[PDB]
Amino acid sequence: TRQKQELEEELALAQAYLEPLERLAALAHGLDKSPFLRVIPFLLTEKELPLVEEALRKALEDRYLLAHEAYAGGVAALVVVHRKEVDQAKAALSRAGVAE
Amino acid sequence: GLIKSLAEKEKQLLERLEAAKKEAEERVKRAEAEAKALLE
Amino acid sequence: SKLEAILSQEVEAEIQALLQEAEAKAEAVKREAEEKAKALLQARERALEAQYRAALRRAESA
Repeated sequence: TRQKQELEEELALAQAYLEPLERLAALAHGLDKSPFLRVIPFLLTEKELPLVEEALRKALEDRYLLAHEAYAGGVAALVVVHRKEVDQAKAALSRAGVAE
Repeated sequence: GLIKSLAEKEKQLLERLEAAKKEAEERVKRAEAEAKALLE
Repeated sequence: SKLEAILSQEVEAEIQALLQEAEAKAEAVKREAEEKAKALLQARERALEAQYRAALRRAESA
């Protein structure tokens, strides 16, 4: 009974998550692999995009890469930062209301 | 995104760093030989 | 990106430190050897010379 319950959950989450992880991955070309670059995936709707972009922009300047490929109704997004930039990078998304 | 670009460069640099470590530890091993010779 | 410029300059500053650090510690090692041998070669002659003057004395006394 437990196993069945777990199974249903496995299916449920995995299918759901399957699309965003894929979108982010396609963009990401490996970067959480790296410590030299750190990547912060986050999903945002395009409702969010100019605002998230302003918060990030304000902290990061051009010392970050903001890239997105869509997931549907929004874009799976990456903010990429250099090592040492990580702390500012999470905080900036958070201010906007998005987050890693 | 640019990402890939930036995700290749990070290897090259690192392996220039590698190259540094070896020749570095080697110089000490050069002087290690000399100390030995010079005392013997 | 601007990201890899900072990364370059960073990795490289480590490169410069491995090699240079290694040399100075090699010099320090070097300086160790150099002294050890000099002080030794002086000292092992010293003892023998004393055992010489005192030796000829023991002959003379015989």
